[PDB]
Amino acid sequence: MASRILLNNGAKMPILGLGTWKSPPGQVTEAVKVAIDVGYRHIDCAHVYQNENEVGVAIQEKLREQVVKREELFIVSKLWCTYHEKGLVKGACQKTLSDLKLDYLDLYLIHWPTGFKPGKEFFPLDESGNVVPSDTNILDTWAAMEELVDEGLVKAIGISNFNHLQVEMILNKPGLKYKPAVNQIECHPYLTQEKLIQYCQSKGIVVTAYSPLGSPDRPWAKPEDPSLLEDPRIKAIAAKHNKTTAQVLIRFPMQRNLVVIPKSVTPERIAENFKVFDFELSSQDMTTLLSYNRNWRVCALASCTSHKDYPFHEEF
Ligand SMILES: NC(=O)c1ccc[n+]([C@@H]2O[C@H](COP(=O)([O-])OP(=O)(O)OC[C@H]3O[C@@H](n4cnc5c(N)ncnc54)[C@H](OP(=O)(O)O)[C@@H]3O)[C@@H](O)[C@H]2O)c1
Ligand SMILES: O=C(O)COc1cc(F)ccc1C(=O)NCc1cccc(C(=O)O)c1
Repeated sequence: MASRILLNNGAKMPILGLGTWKSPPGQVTEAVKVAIDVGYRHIDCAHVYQNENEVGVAIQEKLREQVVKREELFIVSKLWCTYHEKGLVKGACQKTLSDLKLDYLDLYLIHWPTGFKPGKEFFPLDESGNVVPSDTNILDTWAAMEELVDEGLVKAIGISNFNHLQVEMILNKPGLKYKPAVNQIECHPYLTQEKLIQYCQSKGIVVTAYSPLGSPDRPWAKPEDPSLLEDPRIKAIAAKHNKTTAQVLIRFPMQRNLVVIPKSVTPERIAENFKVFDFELSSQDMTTLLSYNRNWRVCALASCTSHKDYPFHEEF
C-alpha cells in the first residue's frame, strides 16, 4: 500500500513512524539514525519525553550526511499540559524546535486536552496528590496553535487523547481557522477504538495509533497484565503470514487507514518493524484482530481523573 496518507492541510504524512517515549537519551540518537538509514521518514517526539535534544542530534547528522532531505522528513512533537496558556504556546514550540534543531515542525499536537498549572513541574500536585489544573480552555489553546501555522513554525496542527466530544468542540469553535489534521490516540487489538476512529475519519481527521504493541515497557506495567506480543491468537496469525507478532500488530492499524508509531531502541527491531509493506492481512484476519477488544488502556492517570477535561469518562 501507499507509504503516505494525505492530510487536510494538503501535506502527506508517512503512515509508519518511530516512537520515542522511554527511549533513553544515551540510546535514542543511534535509534533515530538507524531508523532513518532503514527507511523511516516520520519521528514522533514530545517535550515531556525529555530526549528531544538527542533526537535532534540524529536528525541533524542525517541531514548533514545527505541521507535524507528535510522535505522528506515528517517530524511531530507535542505541546505539554503545563503550556496551554496562550502566552506560553509559542515559547514551548520554540524550545522543541531548538532542541530538535529544526526551523519548522511538520505536525504539532496538543498532547492532552487537560491543561495544568504552569511551572517547572510537568505534573504539579496539590498536597493531596491531585494535579493542579489550568483554567485555559481547549478552544483558546487551539487559537494559539493556529497562530503557529501563521508564523511558519509548524506546517500542521492537531490533537492527542481527545474524545469525540472534545474533537467536536474544536470543529464547532467559533471562528475556527484550521481544522485539526490528526488525532493521536491509543489503539491496538485490546483497545480497538472503532467509534472514535469512525468519527474522526468521517470529519477528515487522520488518526495515529500509539502504543500499537501494548507498550510492554510502560513504567506502570504489572506481570498479570494482558500482553499483545505474547497472545497465542496473534502469534498464530503472524505464523500463517510468515511474519513476527510485532509486524502483524503494526500492519493492523495501517489497513484501517491509520498512521502507526511503534517505539524501539533495538536496531534489529527498528529494521524488523519497518518490513510491513510486503504482506496483507485478510478481511477475516482484520475482523478477528478487532474481536480481541477488551477496552484496555496503557495510558491514563488516576491523578487527572477529576480534571474537567479528563478525556476517558466519555464512552468515546
Ligand atoms: N500521544 C500520547 O499521549 C502518547 C502516549 C503513548 C505513546 N505515544 C507515542 O507512541 C509511541 C509508541 O508507544 P509506546 O512507546 O507506548 O509502546 P509500543 O510502541 O507499543 O511498545 C514499545 C515496546 O515494544 C518493544 N518492541 C518494539 N518492537 C518490538 C519487536 N519487534 N519485538 C518485540 N518487542 C518490540 C520495545 O522494546 P525496545 O525499545 O527495547 O526494542 C518497547 O519495550 C511512543 O514511543 C510515543 O512516541 C504517544
Ligand atoms: O503521555 C505520553 O505521551 C506518554 O506518557 C507519559 C510520558 C511521559 F514522558 C511522562 C508522563 C506520561 C504520562 O503519564 N502520560 C499519561 C497522561 C498524561 C497527561 C494527562 C493524562 C490524563 O489522563 O489526563 C495522562
